[PDB]
Amino acid sequence: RSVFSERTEESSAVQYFQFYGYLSQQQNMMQDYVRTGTYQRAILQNHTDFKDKIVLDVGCGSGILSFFAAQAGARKIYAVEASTMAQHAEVLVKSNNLTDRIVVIPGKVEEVSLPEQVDIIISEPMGYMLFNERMLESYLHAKKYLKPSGNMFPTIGDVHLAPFTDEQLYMEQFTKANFWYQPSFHGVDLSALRGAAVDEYFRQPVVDTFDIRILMAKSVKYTVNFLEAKEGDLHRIEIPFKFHMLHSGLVHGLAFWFDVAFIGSIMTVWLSTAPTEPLTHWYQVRCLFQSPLFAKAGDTLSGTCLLIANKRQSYDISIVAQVDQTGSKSSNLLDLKNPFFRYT
Amino acid sequence: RSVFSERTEESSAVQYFQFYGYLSQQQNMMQDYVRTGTYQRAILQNHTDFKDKIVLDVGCGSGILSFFAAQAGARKIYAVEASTMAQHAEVLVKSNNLTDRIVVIPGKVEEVSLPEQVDIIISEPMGYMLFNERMLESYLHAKKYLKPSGNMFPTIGDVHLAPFTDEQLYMEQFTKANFWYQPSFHGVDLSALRGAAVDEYFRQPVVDTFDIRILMAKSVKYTVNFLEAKEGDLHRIEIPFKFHMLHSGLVHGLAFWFDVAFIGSIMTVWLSTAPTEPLTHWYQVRCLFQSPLFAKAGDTLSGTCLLIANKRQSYDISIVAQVDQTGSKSSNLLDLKNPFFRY
Amino acid sequence: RSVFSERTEESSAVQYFQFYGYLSQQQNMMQDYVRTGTYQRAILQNHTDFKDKIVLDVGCGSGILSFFAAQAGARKIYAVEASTMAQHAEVLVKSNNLTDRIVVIPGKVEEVSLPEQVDIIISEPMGYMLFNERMLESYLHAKKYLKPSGNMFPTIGDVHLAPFTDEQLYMEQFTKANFWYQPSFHGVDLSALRGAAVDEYFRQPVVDTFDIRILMAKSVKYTVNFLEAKEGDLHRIEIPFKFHMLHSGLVHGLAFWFDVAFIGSIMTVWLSTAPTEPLTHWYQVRCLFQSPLFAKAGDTLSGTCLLIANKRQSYDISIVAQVDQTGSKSSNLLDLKNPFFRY
Amino acid sequence: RSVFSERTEESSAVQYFQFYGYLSQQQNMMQDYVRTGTYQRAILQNHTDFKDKIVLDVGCGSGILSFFAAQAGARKIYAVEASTMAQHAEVLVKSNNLTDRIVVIPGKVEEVSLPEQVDIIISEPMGYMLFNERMLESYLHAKKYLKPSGNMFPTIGDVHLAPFTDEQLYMEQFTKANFWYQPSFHGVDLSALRGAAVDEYFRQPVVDTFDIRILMAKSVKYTVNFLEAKEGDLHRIEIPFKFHMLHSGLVHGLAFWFDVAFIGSIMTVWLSTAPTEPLTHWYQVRCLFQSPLFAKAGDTLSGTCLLIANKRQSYDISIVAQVDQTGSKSSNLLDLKNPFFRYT
Amino acid sequence: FQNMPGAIRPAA
Amino acid sequence: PGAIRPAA
Amino acid sequence: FQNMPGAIRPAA
Amino acid sequence: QNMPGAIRPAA
Ligand SMILES: *C/C=C/[C@H]1O[C@@H](n2cnc3c(N)ncnc32)[C@H](O)[C@@H]1O
Ligand SMILES: *C/C=C/[C@H]1O[C@@H](n2cnc3c(N)ncnc32)[C@H](O)[C@@H]1O
Ligand SMILES: *C/C=C/[C@H]1O[C@@H](n2cnc3c(N)ncnc32)[C@H](O)[C@@H]1O
Ligand SMILES: *C/C=C/[C@H]1O[C@@H](n2cnc3c(N)ncnc32)[C@H](O)[C@@H]1O
Ligand SMILES: *N1CCC[C@H]1C(N)=O
Ligand SMILES: *N1CCC[C@H]1C(N)=O
Ligand SMILES: *N1CCC[C@H]1C(N)=O
Ligand SMILES: *N1CCC[C@H]1C(N)=O
Repeated sequence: RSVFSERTEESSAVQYFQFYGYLSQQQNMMQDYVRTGTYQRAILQNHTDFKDKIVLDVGCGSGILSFFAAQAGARKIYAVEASTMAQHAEVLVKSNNLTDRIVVIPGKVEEVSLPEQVDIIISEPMGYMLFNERMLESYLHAKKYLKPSGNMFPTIGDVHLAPFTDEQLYMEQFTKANFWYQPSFHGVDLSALRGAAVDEYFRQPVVDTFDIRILMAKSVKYTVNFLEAKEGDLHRIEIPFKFHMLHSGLVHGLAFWFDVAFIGSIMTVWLSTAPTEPLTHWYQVRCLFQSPLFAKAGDTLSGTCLLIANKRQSYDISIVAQVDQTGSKSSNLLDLKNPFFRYT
Repeated sequence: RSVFSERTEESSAVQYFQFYGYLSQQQNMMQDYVRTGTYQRAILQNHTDFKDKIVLDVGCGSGILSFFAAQAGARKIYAVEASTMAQHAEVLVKSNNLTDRIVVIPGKVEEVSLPEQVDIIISEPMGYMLFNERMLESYLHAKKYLKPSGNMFPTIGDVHLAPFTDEQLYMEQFTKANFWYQPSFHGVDLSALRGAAVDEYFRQPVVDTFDIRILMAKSVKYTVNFLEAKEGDLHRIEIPFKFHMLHSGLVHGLAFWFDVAFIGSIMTVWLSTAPTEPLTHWYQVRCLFQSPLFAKAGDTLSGTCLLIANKRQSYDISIVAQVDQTGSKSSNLLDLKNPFFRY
Repeated sequence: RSVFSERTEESSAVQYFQFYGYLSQQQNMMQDYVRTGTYQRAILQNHTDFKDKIVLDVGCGSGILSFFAAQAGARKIYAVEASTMAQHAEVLVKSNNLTDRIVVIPGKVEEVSLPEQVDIIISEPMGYMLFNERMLESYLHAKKYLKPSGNMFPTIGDVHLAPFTDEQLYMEQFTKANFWYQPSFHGVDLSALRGAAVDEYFRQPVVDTFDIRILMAKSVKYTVNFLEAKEGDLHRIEIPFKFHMLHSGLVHGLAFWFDVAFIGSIMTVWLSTAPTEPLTHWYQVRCLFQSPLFAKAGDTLSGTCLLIANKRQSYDISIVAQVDQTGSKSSNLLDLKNPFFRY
Repeated sequence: RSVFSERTEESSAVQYFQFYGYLSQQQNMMQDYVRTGTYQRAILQNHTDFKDKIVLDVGCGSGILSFFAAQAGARKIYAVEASTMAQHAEVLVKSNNLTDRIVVIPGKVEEVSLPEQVDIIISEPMGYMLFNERMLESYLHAKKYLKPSGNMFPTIGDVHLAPFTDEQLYMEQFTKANFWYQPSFHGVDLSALRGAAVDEYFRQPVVDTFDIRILMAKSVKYTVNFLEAKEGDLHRIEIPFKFHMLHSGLVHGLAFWFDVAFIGSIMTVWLSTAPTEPLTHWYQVRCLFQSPLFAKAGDTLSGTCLLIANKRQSYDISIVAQVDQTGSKSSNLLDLKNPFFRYT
Repeated sequence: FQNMPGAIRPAA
Repeated sequence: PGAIRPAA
Repeated sequence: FQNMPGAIRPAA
Repeated sequence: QNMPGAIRPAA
């Protein structure tokens, strides 16, 4: 029994932490130079926020962020990891002669017991589309250990939404589904499942990158302030949007990316997964409308993206959009846990 | 608590049948023309084995094999599928006007009830390296519904093992693990985990295809006769081997592929995943040694490949190999459930 | 008691001068047309620096540089050579009818008695990476015979350092060391020496040439002014560096080459071993890191190259390098006396 | 002070054991599969010569031969090595859990002390042309530790001599030396040193391999019985020969190779460096005559090869030969310590 | 992808 | 397909 | 050759 | 292609 247990199916949690038990997956994230280098930059350039301070690292993995905190002069660093990677973190702590400064605590942050309050919390709780994995709630839950005057790195998270036009991406869904639209696949009529195949492909968010020229409006930003927010703020995330269309064409869906900021005493450092920036292992995410919407340049595309948390450490995505100047409407319902990885 | 439940962790089963609930995965397997076309050839060309017969289809998926049985003249086909795909299969039975001959029984073959014994069981229980998924045990378990002298389609399965040389593959995987050899990654010494990284990377079987020229000895064959075997026989599979090396060079591991035979009353039809045959979605599987063995043409490479079934619907693979002339020895442990899809 | 023997191990000097007693080795250096042609150019183009002057040739070998000084009109040339090649130089002086101008004085320049102070010293004291052989110290020592108005040929030396990327070279060396990673070489576990093997192989500087496109930043330059320097200046050589990386990628080590200038009265003549210039028997030299450093274009790679002279007529090289932006640090120790001649 | 130091100049010994302190040079010999494999077959297939016996390993290097002796069941193995490689052999003994059976004794076998006599001596004392390195004398010297009726692996050594014709190898000496025969090399007349250059090249034995069809007569064999020979027997080695020419042509020199035999209780195993056998890192050795000798098939080429040990751990080679039917005579003096490696 | 923990059957 | 974080 | 301990200058 | 100091030839 715990906050984490109450909101997570056991079978999903098993798979989740088994994935993170692989050194090859730590390696995958560590080799993202944008990710790793930016975190190091944020921590070292704000050394005054760590010098002689007590630090909590939520989901430390192999422990890299704790080592960066140590490089910045932290007095003691509590590194919490629930996967079997905690085992390998301890090895690195000992081999790096930092047992006196880094204490690895295996287990879920919602279930471990820290001996004292901390001055600052560090973590990388961002999944793709920011909210996937539902680790932001564990990050916010860790604030029970934060001194009232404490900080958090990252301090805020911004998710960005923008309409896009990708005719080929849209038509690709039916090309795949039309496999079932044949009267004699080895003598079998498959056409009765074509509609089910279509619906299946449209429930999948598309994880990949794209040229920024497919965007047709300035993004809408939904900010999460990690210093102010509660866990409950992420169970239901309603993002209203009203896009001012910069280009005329067919809008096939919404594109998602996110930024996080490390607001330190000396400076603020930004880690962005935007399509205008170097690509990261988060890539970007696109959710198609079931039907495109024609929008003239200067029209307004209004609607709501509703993220409903589920017990599979992810969200169900409800998107409703319409062009105000025409009343043309579309929507879609997507399962963020099972996206289509389209990058080549 | 069924036989399936006792040998499978719930977490594995949920993910397992979730994968097969996707129409896109059915499309994936169905579009493998070697696989689907070879099954239709086995069934239709052996139509006398199906005409007016009672059939059991284990893991029918969308039902494609039931339809082949129907085309071959089957009287009644019980098609058992445990994933949600069973609902889609029912739709296809209705839309193809075969409700009088194909009866979808949703559920695990270890748990469902059939109204009568069957003359023949059809199924596709082969995972990659054949044994992955542990569905061969479900296939064998289904024989409780098989009449005396009933047939099995496929009837037998052959696993093939052969040593290979492939420096590129070996250095590809070794290079990945050597990331954890860095003594100063952003100022951090990772070298203490180099051993663990090597272990982790080399217990991943490599799924892809290769040129037959990398093979250094005639393959050893291990046969499972489905008509005879009990599911208990697949809990601990021991495959001794004694290769006679045809070429000199480094042995980086063993390669695996499999053939199944459809021994029907009209003709035997083979479905092979060998590197000499057209490629299938099963590809081939290779298990690397952490350090290769040097062998001379004429030497003998001896050892044992031991497959121990686990509760994640897979096998933990133990390979011990030895160059008899020099005593050079290599042992590896591989996790068949978590391979490296390299194609 | 001589300066030479105080700083040189007997066994090293015996091997050193044996190497230079072979006519095949003189031929090898002499057939390097860039080397020989550039020396003759520097001397003849500055003939006024030699006309009617007294010359000392330090380590004359077969005497070629002494003959160049005679062509330029030198009045008297003392040619000092410590190897048995001195006897062959004597023969060439007589067969060329230059007994009235070239006086061969066999022995070490630290030990011979020169009859007279000289106006200019000529020599080829450069080893690979410039500093190997520690002959620069003999060249500077000989200034005890140099007039206050005297000159030195060569007059200055520039050693250049630049970071390079060469995955092939790195893997080539690391593959050799990995022999000692085998757990069962003929049934014997060698892995306990894998660390010592990597140290040994990467202790070897790599002598060969390379394409300039592997260089990742503008070179740093360390200058030795032979007219001004003292012997002791070369016992501990400290070369700090701060490279501004022009390309992203792995820095596998630092590449070395050297230029010398003959600063005459008429013109300055350069002899360069840079990879942008025609190849010489000095080639270039590369010191490998045991683990490369990742750098992005725009990052700074700073550190120190420290050469400590040893009693084997060479240097122990210490190289520490650090990617300032990430703190990725690399340190290596190299034995300049025993390199890998890769060409 | 010791037998070794009195026959070896310090400068030679220093360089000699520095070369053998390199793991790369152990690796060079270990990777010769003919060499390493034959030693293992000789020891394991004569396992009764080793089971529960006391063994001395002279010049063990990394210790591989000692490990083979252990694989064969030796009770105790004294592994003597004078280079710094002894330190690495000790590590390998520890890491192979053989500290109770293999004792590494660092030092020259002429100088170390052994606690007891042994039943068998194993060693690889062969240099190129067999006799280079003068390590055979250390191998014979070690018999002061051998019980009466003890054995030695290798037991005997055969050096083979045969005349060869190789016109191109001979002419190549003058092509190289004729560099000096020019009147104006950068203005300098070099011609006076041409003769000295020729002499220098002819003093070099040639280490490489060759087609067996260049041999013009059946080989003559000189045998060293390691069980009977004394150190002093190797200071002056006279090898008379009377070759009965099988082919007519110009004899340009003598070719050298060697075999050793491991005469065990179960069987005899042969290690051969002959040109009829797979190539080894010893290759073969050829010594040119200063002038070729014409001989017809059926003529006899008689003479002597005289090897005189020197303090540089090698031999000065004196060869004189004459065609009996014509009186045509040639000779040469060679420095075995400085060969020309011609293999490509 | 070095780990596809849920891919039971390889892509054709 | 069980991949929580995409491959970089 | 990996170690030429007596080679002072490289071959041209 | 001289081998000064190389006691054993390269294999
Ligand atoms: C995206 C990064 C995930 C890392 O954090 C760990 N992690 C996730 N969720 C938790 C909880 N609740 N407690 C501790 N550690 C957690 C993942 O295992 C991964 O290393
Ligand atoms: C390789 C194909 C597997 C198909 O068979 C289904 N399946 C696996 N295991 C069972 C059991 N025990 N009962 C019924 N169906 C099963 C898979 O869902 C897939 O369609
Ligand atoms: C790189 C060229 C070396 C030549 O100079 C000779 N040599 C080296 N060191 C000395 C000393 N101390 N005195 C006289 N000659 C020296 C070498 O023998 C070679 O010819
Ligand atoms: C050809 C192999 C030589 C090995 O034996 C070692 N070695 C030479 N000479 C001696 C003596 N007198 N005592 C002990 N070890 C010796 C070489 O160092 C090499 O490993
Ligand atoms: N899947 C199965 C054979 C390779 C791949 C394809 N391209 O069809
Ligand atoms: N992974 C994340 C960005 C693309 C890919 C790479 N090349 O690193
Ligand atoms: N030696 C110096 C330049 C390369 C080599 C040659 N072939 O001359
Ligand atoms: N070294 C010894 C025989 C030739 C050479 C090789 N190729 O191994």
